[PDB]
Amino acid sequence: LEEEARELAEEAREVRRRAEELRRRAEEARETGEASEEHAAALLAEAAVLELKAVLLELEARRLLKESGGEVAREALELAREARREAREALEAAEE
Amino acid sequence: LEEEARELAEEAREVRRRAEELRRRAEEARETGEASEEHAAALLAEAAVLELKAVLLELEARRLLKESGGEVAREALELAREARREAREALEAAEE
Repeated sequence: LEEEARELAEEAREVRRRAEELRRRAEEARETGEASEEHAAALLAEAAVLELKAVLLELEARRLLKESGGEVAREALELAREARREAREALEAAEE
Repeated sequence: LEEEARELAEEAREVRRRAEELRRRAEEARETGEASEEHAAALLAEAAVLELKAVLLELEARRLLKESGGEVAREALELAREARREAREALEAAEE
């Protein structure tokens, strides 16, 4: 089970960093004012999907914490939550 | 100055993720014995360097917080500490 939590955590690290990248692209986009509707909607789309992946990873970590209850499942839950939060920020930054 | 903290933050996100990639490689290698002495010493060297980079970004964040106790500078210091900590885990894993 600790190996399942390790794959959950590492997958969360991936979606966090990718949300971090998308958020930066969206923040630079609002400050630049580049109203490339294709680019604005593409970032919005990939940020929305990244969030749904983060929510799925989140609830899967909750399930892996119902069972067991170890620190490795606990850390995998925080990393999923952070990824969810970074994705919601990339979301709201893409709306503008 | 708030743009400087954004750059110090984004740089800390890169160092964090790279420490996450290095650490996973070292744990996977410590678990098995596949790591050659070249590779084991290579992961350690880039992790040690990555650690020093994370200490420099941390201290630069402590300076930025000293100059202005802004929330943007605060989160950048948190991200640098996180990168520092992830780098140190990559160090200890590469020792084995």
